[PDB]
Amino acid sequence: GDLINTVRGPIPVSEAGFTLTHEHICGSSAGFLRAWPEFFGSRKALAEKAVRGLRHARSAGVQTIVDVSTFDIGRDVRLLAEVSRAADVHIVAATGLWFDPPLSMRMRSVEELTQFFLREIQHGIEDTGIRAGIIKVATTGKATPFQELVLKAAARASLATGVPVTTHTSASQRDGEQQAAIFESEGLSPSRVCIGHSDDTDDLSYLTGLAARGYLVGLDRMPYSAIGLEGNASALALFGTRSWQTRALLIKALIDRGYKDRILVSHDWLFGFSSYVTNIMDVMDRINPDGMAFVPLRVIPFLREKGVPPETLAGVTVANPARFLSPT
Ligand SMILES: [Co+2]
Ligand SMILES: [Co+2]
Ligand SMILES: [F-]
Repeated sequence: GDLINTVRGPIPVSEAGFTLTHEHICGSSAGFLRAWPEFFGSRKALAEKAVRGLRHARSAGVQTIVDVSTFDIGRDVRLLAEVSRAADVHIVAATGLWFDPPLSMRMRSVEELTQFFLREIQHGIEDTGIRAGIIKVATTGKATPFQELVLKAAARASLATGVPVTTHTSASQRDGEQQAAIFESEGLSPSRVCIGHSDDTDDLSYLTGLAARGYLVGLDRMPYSAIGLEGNASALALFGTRSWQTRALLIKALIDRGYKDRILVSHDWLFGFSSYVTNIMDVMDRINPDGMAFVPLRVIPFLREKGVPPETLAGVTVANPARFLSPT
């Protein structure tokens, strides 16, 4: 009877089922959806699009997503609850800080940040009573001084609550190694940590080094590719030039090296996106019309056809998220 908190309340761990561990309803900024909803057409249009997309994922077998939007990604837990209910897909919300914190966060101490993360896990987000079930943190290269405090505060909040920590990295810069060192300096167990965007690199020395230490490896950008769009500089910079099959081969590469229990798979998809160039959501929807159904529709069959046993795929998509999310 282990439980996880969702935007609709507590659920049994065993009901999470097929879980995408790094997703977003909307990638935005604090206050932005409230102040400028017309950027997304309207709030109603954004919610309707998210409901359609989540229903499509559900039809393809997805039962839960972890929306890793923090305060500074503009997380709107009321929107999450509305779309979760309408689409019948569980959504786990996040606390933490990504790489766009405002001054009122950047000026805070490790102790103050710990209190904020604990508020969102133990009390509730804003005035809603909805509790976060994961802590999201970020570096983009070597940690800034402030990011070091964020990572330490995340470790402290995790140790106090059992909730896991998940990260954004610049994978080509091997950020996960420094992240791990900071977390371990606070006594955090690697089994509570997912080093994300790890499919942005093919450096298996880096990835197996983390997996060997007990970290979860987040292969979470499966549909990201600018192949065919190389003349679009903004798409090229965000999506890269590696195909989805190349990204998916990393799942098999880690399985083949003994690390099936250390893999989490996701898309890093969204239904609105205001923190990048205007039009980016349209580019993305053309790349991947299947949205959050892409992993079950394309990635899982690709792996099965390469010989990965169904039981292993179920372990990656069901058992690993359940172990990760269960407070421990
Ligand atoms: Co990220
Ligand atoms: Co993300
Ligand atoms: F992301």
